[PDB]
Amino acid sequence: WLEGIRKWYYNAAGFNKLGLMRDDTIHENDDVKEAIRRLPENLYDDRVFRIKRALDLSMRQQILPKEQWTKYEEDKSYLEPYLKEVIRERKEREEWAKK
Amino acid sequence: EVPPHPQDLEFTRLPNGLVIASLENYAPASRIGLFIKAGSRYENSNNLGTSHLLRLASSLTTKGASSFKITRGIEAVGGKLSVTSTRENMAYTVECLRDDVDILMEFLLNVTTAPEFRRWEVAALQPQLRIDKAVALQNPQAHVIENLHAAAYRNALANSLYCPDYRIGKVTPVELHDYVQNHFTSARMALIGLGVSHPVLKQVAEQFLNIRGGLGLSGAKAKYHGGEIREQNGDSLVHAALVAESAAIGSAEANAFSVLQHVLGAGPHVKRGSNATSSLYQAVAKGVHQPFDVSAFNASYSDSGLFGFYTISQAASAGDVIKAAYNQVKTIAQGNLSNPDVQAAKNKLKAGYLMSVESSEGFLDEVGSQALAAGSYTPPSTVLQQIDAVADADVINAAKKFVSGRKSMAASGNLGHTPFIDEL
Amino acid sequence: KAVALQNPQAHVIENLHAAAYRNALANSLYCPDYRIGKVTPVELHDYVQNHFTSARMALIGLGVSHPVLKQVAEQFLNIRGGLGLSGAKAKYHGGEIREQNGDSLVHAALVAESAAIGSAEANAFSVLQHVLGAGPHVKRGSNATS
Amino acid sequence: SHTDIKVPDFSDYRRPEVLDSTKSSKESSEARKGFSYLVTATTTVGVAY
Amino acid sequence: AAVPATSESPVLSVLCRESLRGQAAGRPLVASVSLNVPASVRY
Amino acid sequence: AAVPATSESPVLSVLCRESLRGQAAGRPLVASVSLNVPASVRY
Amino acid sequence: ATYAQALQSVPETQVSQLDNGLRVASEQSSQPTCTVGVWIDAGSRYESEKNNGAGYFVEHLAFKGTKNRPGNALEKEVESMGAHLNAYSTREHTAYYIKALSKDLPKAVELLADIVQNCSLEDSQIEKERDVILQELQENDTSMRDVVFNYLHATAFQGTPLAQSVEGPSENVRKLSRADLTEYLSRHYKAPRMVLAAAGGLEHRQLLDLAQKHFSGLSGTYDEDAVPTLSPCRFTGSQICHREDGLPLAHVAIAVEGPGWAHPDNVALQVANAIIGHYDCTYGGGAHLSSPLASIAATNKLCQSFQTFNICYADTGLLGAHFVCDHMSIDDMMFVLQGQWMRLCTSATESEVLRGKNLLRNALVSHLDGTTPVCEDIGRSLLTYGRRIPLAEWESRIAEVDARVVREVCSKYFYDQCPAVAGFGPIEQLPDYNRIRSGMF
Ligand SMILES: CCCCCCO[C@@H]1O[C@H](CO)[C@@H](O)[C@H](O)[C@H]1O
Ligand SMILES: CCCCCCO[C@@H]1O[C@H](CO)[C@@H](O)[C@H](O)[C@H]1O
Repeated sequence: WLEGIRKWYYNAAGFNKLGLMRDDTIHENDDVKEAIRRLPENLYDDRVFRIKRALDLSMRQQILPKEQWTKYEEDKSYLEPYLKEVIRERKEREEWAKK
Repeated sequence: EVPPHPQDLEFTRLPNGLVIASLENYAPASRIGLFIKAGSRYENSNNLGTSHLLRLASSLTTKGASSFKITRGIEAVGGKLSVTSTRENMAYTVECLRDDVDILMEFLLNVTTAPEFRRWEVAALQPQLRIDKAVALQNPQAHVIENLHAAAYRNALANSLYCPDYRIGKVTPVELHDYVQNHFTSARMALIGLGVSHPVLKQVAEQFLNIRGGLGLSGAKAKYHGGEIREQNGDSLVHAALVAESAAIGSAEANAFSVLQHVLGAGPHVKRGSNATSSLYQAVAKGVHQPFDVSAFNASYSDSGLFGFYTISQAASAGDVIKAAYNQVKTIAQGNLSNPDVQAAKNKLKAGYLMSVESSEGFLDEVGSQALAAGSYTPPSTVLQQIDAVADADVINAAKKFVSGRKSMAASGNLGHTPFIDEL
Repeated sequence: KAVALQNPQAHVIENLHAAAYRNALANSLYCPDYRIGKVTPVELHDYVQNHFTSARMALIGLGVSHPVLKQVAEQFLNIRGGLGLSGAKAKYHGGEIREQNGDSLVHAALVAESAAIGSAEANAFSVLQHVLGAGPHVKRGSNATS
Repeated sequence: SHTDIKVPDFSDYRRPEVLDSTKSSKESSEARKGFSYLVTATTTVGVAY
Repeated sequence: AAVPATSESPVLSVLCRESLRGQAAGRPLVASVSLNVPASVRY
Repeated sequence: AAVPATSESPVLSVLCRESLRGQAAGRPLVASVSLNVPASVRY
Repeated sequence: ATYAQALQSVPETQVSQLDNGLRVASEQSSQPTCTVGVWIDAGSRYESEKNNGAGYFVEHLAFKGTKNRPGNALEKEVESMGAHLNAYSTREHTAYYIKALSKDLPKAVELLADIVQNCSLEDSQIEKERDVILQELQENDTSMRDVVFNYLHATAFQGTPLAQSVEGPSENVRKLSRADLTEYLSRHYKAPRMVLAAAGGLEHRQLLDLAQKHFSGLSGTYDEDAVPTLSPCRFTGSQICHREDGLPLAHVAIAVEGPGWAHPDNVALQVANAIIGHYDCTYGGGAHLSSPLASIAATNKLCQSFQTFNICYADTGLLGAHFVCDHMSIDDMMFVLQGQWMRLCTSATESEVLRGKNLLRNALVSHLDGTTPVCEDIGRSLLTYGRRIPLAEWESRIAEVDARVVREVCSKYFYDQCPAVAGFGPIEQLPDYNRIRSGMF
């Protein structure tokens, strides 16, 4: 049932109500910080504004008008290619550290 | 003891233009180099310094090997990877024990045919341009020779081996990609090997170095102009070079200039010696009794060349040393040249050439350069014959060409007493 | 120096003089980088003593009475030193200095030796300057007479 | 010249066993260190008690 | 790699003819960079 | 005095003929330094 | 071929000896050029305080003319045949060598024989060189590296001949007389103390005959009361700090006592030193370098450069490192460096030792590249080991090294041992000797 429940969960989760994209909510560990540092200017700046807008809404205990909510169908991972490579590089260093 | 092997150099030019040359010496270690026509002369006004950064980026991430792997992998087998550049060529060389050539070759191929020039790695490397340049420029000779080329040519050969300051932090990934794509092509390369079999290098080149290239003034003939650049910096000693256009490497006239270089004096032969047979040195010594150094300067390129002399003296004596040196060359141009002087010069030149291909580094540089310059191999015995063939009149005529030719000059130090070209 | 050199014209005009003359007028108005931190007190004293002399000075005033200015000069500027240490005559040479810096705009100046200020020939050059065009006269104009 | 710099004579401070400049001091190093170690071990045990 | 350069570079000589002898440039320069060895500049 | 310079200097755009007009140098330069006013460079 | 078969194909070095004691050694190749020279067991370790600098003074006179070739005649002859004549002096060895076309080997040997036996030593030339040397002393003073290394020897070998610099103190330079020099020469330049070595396109038999022809007159006796023998040199745990805040970077050299030339332990020590390695700001590896010291230094910008070293003398030596850094980075650099020596003593891993072994293999072979490096190896080896050690032997010695051998050998020379320390420049942050000593365990 993992598509119907998915869209339902997405909305129940509600980060979309603050105008955030899923990757904007990831918990930042060292791999994530490096991935974010590698983002091209436009994606980095977009991320910064979406987060700032969400924090502002959160402070006011408000949410965006429904028509501005991030849509399940339009949310894509902008961070994945960068994060995947950062993890791959680390794993490689770890395998070499064991020799 | 009586050695094995000695074997001969194997040479092979492929249809695409790539040259492969190898010498099996049965040594315990191997030396492989990929020579490319990608020196600084191929940069243009919009991408100056791109080849300098490229020279410093050999260990950045590639499609087949991460930056981390290139460093750890080469070090694991106690190997070496270096990039050497002149105004015309770039040479990527690897060194390792003979059983590990497979490993070094894979990294070499990744570095030269599959670099990724990742945005963040390229940005992080920029500062290195500043460090590398500062180190090189600690040598006044570097200042003077770079300025000499800039003063002599309107383009191409005028470009510096080091990135201009305004470009540091501005060289983009796209410029690096374009530079590799426009110049690292089959017809512009030579794969040279020492202590490696010709078949394996041939195989490697056939399978991984079959590359066609874009555009790649990345062909532009160097246009000699003449001029002078004076760099005042108040150093106790003045460094100066005075040259005129000479001849392209590969021509017979180039040989005359090489012999003239050794008649005048091309470097010391005896530790702390008085350079008794150096014509320029003895001429200056008679008039100047302050410390100084003087030497004939000879640079020969594919489509041009610069010939003259270089001086180092106390600032107040700059004029005296330079004029005395110049006058000495004028006497040669007037025909005052003895046969014994010419034979001695020929001996120094011949012994000097043979000594320069004595080590693997010199050997490789010689073969690689011939491969890119003439796409052929001229053996030592032939070179020595071409040297013996130079006539006393050819030497005199080279001197004349220098004396009457439009000059280029570069000087650095406290220049209060350093003359201008028109005062010579 | 960094402030002044933010103006490309400064770069070009200083290099122009350095290219044109073998000496004197070839010197820049700004201290060479290698000399920053090296100018000594003795050099400053030497410079003032060789050039700040009576025969090389003029005290000019506007909005002050001539008598007071005259008495000030008589009592406090009654120095000596005569003509002081004049320099060597400027020797025009000619040459070119090219500064590659990749700016979208190129600034360039081309000159030849003209005439010393005070000569009649200098007046001809001043008129030639205005025939050719010596600066705008109308805000955003097309400089129709330049 | 920096070559005019010679270390001053320390013979009045040296332990007897390292007074001969023509002899290696490695033969006494073990004894010289063993003593200090003995002094430190004994202090540690005293304090522990 | 294994062999360190003759002169190691740091960032931030001559007083006699003898020590000056050989310093004058005689050929075009070459610039080298390495993974394991100090960079160098010839002539 | 209390008249600040026309342009204040700071240390560590043009896009049209109109705004470029007047920028070409026409005379030797003058360098000025002050106790109370921003430095300037003419022509 | 494999690296192994290639090792067994190097021509064996041929060694002969003349009646007067002179050893003649050569390695034949097919090079149309060669290097031939004379290596001598003479150096400042053989000098006393009275004549320290004598050997270096002689080096200055060696090419200034011989009885057979006065003034610049020797010079003109070398130059006209396109040969190169060079020399060098160290605390234990002195060498004079010529690079020339193989066909000129006879004249090359004659010239060397002439130089080593008939040096003029003209009083006027001696006075000229006196000023040259004084000026060289001033120039050397500007080389922080040379200064710190002379300081390391001065303190580590204080009170012994090894503490002396090669050039000698300036007052000796001002006072050395021809008598002093001829005396030095008659005593040290004897056939039994020399090795005529050559590498390149030549045959041993030809070299030997040329040696018999030109070096037979060389004395091989001396006597008994005047046979300069070497006494062991005591090493002293100590420190010499020349503080000069006016200099931009600090130079520090630290070392423990090494075993000396002949000891088998030098191979394992070389492996260990290869593991720690060398570094400078122009290295492309940076944060990824295998040596922990190198990557820490590069990522944290701890120094401009550093280099491990194993300086060997007859029966002692200096084993350690030298680094150049900013005044605020000295303690950190010393901390990381000592931590690495301790890690090797107690926890060297098989993989890093293998890397060290491969680095050493590459360094050994790449060093013997050309007739000059080979000729020098022949000359020096004969003086130090009394034989040329073949590559196949070096490989066997390197092969025997593993993590266990590295921990044990390093523990033997580094663990809880007193080091000799020399510092020069803005060194306010150079650690106190007690703290450095505690860092050794
Ligand atoms: C100095 C120019 C950059 C050198 C290329 C290496 O770049 C490094 O690669 C690592 C993977 O091992 C990454 O984890 C690290 O974030 C990255 O900066
Ligand atoms: C740590 C190992 C010490 C002994 C190594 C000896 O090694 C042996 O030396 C012989 C003579 O040089 C060679 O002919 C032989 O091939 C080599 O394996």
